[PDB]
Amino acid sequence: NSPADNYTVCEGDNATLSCFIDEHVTRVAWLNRSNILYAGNDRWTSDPRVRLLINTPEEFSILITEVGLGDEGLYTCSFQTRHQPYTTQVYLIVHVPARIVNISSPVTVNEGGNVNLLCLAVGRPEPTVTWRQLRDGFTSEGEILEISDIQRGQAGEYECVTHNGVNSAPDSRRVLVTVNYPPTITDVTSARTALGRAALLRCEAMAVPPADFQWYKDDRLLSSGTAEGLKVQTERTRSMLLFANVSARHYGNYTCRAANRLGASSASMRLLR
Amino acid sequence: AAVDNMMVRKGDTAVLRCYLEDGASKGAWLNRSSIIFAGGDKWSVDPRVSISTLNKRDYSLQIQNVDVTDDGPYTCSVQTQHTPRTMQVHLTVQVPPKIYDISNDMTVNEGTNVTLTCLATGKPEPSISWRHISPSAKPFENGQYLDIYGITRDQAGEYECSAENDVSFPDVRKVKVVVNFAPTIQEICEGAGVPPPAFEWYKGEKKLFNFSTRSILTVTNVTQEHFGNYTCVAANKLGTTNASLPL
Ligand SMILES: *[C@@H]1O[C@H](CO)[C@@H](O[C@@H]2O[C@H](CO)[C@@H](O[C@@H]3O[C@H](CO)[C@@H](O)[C@H](O[C@H]4O[C@H](CO)[C@@H](O)[C@H](O)[C@@H]4O)[C@@H]3O)[C@H](O)[C@H]2NC(C)=O)[C@H](O)[C@H]1NC(C)=O
Ligand SMILES: *[C@@H]1O[C@H](CO)[C@@H](O)[C@H](O)[C@H]1NC(C)=O
Ligand SMILES: *[C@@H]1O[C@H](CO)[C@@H](O)[C@H](O)[C@H]1NC(C)=O
Ligand SMILES: *[C@@H]1O[C@H](CO)[C@@H](O)[C@H](O)[C@H]1NC(C)=O
Ligand SMILES: *[C@@H]1O[C@H](CO)[C@@H](O)[C@H](O)[C@H]1NC(C)=O
Ligand SMILES: *[C@@H]1O[C@H](CO)[C@@H](O)[C@H](O)[C@H]1NC(C)=O
Ligand SMILES: *[C@@H]1O[C@H](CO)[C@@H](O)[C@H](O)[C@H]1NC(C)=O
Ligand SMILES: *[C@@H]1O[C@H](CO)[C@@H](O)[C@H](O)[C@H]1NC(C)=O
Repeated sequence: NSPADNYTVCEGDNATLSCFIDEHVTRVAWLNRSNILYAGNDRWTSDPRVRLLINTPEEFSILITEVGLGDEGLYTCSFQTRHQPYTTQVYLIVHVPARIVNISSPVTVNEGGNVNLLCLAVGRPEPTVTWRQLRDGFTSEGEILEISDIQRGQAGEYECVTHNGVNSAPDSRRVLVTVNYPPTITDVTSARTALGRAALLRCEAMAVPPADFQWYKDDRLLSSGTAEGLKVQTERTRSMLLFANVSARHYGNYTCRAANRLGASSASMRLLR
Repeated sequence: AAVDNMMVRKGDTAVLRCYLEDGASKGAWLNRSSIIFAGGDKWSVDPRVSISTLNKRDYSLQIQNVDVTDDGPYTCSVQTQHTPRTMQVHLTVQVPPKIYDISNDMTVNEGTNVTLTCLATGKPEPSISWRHISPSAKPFENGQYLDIYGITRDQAGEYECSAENDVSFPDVRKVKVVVNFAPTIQEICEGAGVPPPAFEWYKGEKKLFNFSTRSILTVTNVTQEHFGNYTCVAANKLGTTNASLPL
């Protein structure tokens, strides 16, 4: 519709501009913006990257070596007949493959907080930034990603990807989000076992960072020592209080305590006969 | 230095200055995107376009008989080995206003409503305003059409249409109007009517044998037979009236 054609070349390539004319053309020239590059066989530009290829009375073509972002502009071919002037214009568009230049660091938040993740990429044409959740399929077309009231199931790796539609690869990058929540005791077991048989107590409280589980026998606490014949095994989500054989002093009330940086909890279980 | 926007009149000669730098520098003039001059070569086929070279460093574009078609952006690309120089100039060509139509000199009778037209053109668009020759009047509102309802006797005369522009505005043409009114006698005889009436002096049964606006009777060596009541009959194509007076 408009005589402004788009001629996109990859950065660093060579751009050749061909101007096709009939026989009755008196003058002809290629112009960068409003500055002449070549007027027939006369070189006007001081840039050695511009070379003259064809000056046949049927076509006038020049070459640009090592095309750069600064070379982007409207290139016109003005030529003259005996009666009227002519211009055929071309718009040089430089393409740069997309690449992420800034992305958020691995963030930690407390459960229910608010998280904002940014993924900044540069590229020409303007690159499309996309956020993705690696554990559960989710996509948001935006440079920034905000998570409100983030929960346990939303923590994980958040991949960012950007592409400018070029043949080159999208150069995606990933960021890990780890939410923190205080321990909540989910499961508690008490044992009513006879003398001579083994028994065990346990508590189940999941927390991030993992809760330091504490055991209490009546007032005192257990140290997992061979004295009194007791041994506690602590895990990431549990802590089993193990009783090998029996003992008269072992019978009584017990309490476990699971605590991390965000809170603490305690539950009471007994050991009976 | 020089100018970024240049305004000139239609038909004048415009000079777009573009002094270039010392050395072997070569200059080029550009109409829009096309080449007008490239150093010494004249790419243009127009006889009105030329280069005025006052000194070796001077490089100017001169357009004689500049027209509306010539308005637009002109670019002079001074080429220095270090960095090229560019001095674009937007040319605006002005057309003085021209009143191309106006109502003919008309003579319409009194009481009617008449509309006077005055159409003009130019670049930019002119504004048409009206006025009345008579001193006892107010300037009418800016409108190409002037409509008067029930025109009176005193509203006749010349109406001066004025088409104005911000620059080189003078464009004044007049149209005279004459309102015809049935004559009425104001004093006895003495009257006023248009077209000028032929006063008839009728004494009694018949008229027996004179300023344009007045009629003077002669009464010397008065006789007893002459005494009586006479009438002043003023008749025109529009109307006739009579007024008596004793003597
Ligand atoms: C078409 O015309 C436009 C202007 O009308 C022209 O743009 C110019 O491009 C050149 C480079 O092609 C630019 O010069 C560069 O400027 C940057 C700063 O932004 C510098 O960092 C660059 O330095 C490099 O190159 C120097 C010389 O080669 C080296 O000495 C240096 O070490 C670096 O390697 C360089 O100077 C210039 O600023 C623009 N000008 C404008 C107004 O945009 C474009 O190049 C023209 N295209 C063609 C194909 O001729
Ligand atoms: C490039 O493509 C766009 C598509 O919308 C078109 O409008 C334009 O005229 C083209 N040429 C240019 C920008 O020189
Ligand atoms: C561009 O042309 C130059 C010389 O003609 C050549 O050396 C260079 O390899 C070309 N560019 C590419 C990408 O081949
Ligand atoms: C990216 O932008 C953020 C926004 O504040 C900034 O804190 C950070 O330093 C930038 N760089 C990286 C590598 O995240
Ligand atoms: C065990 O718990 C009960 C009820 O809470 C309490 O009355 C009792 O005193 C506890 N045992 C000991 C040895 O304190
Ligand atoms: C000069 O430029 C104008 C556009 O502003 C164009 O209409 C005209 O044809 C050009 N050339 C001449 C000789 O007027
Ligand atoms: C103009 O004159 C005509 C003819 O008498 C009349 O019918 C009309 O009402 C008049 N217009 C105005 C606005 O007085
Ligand atoms: C005056 O004119 C009227 C109208 O024609 C007529 O009736 C009347 O007789 C006239 N009187 C005299 C004195 O001329």
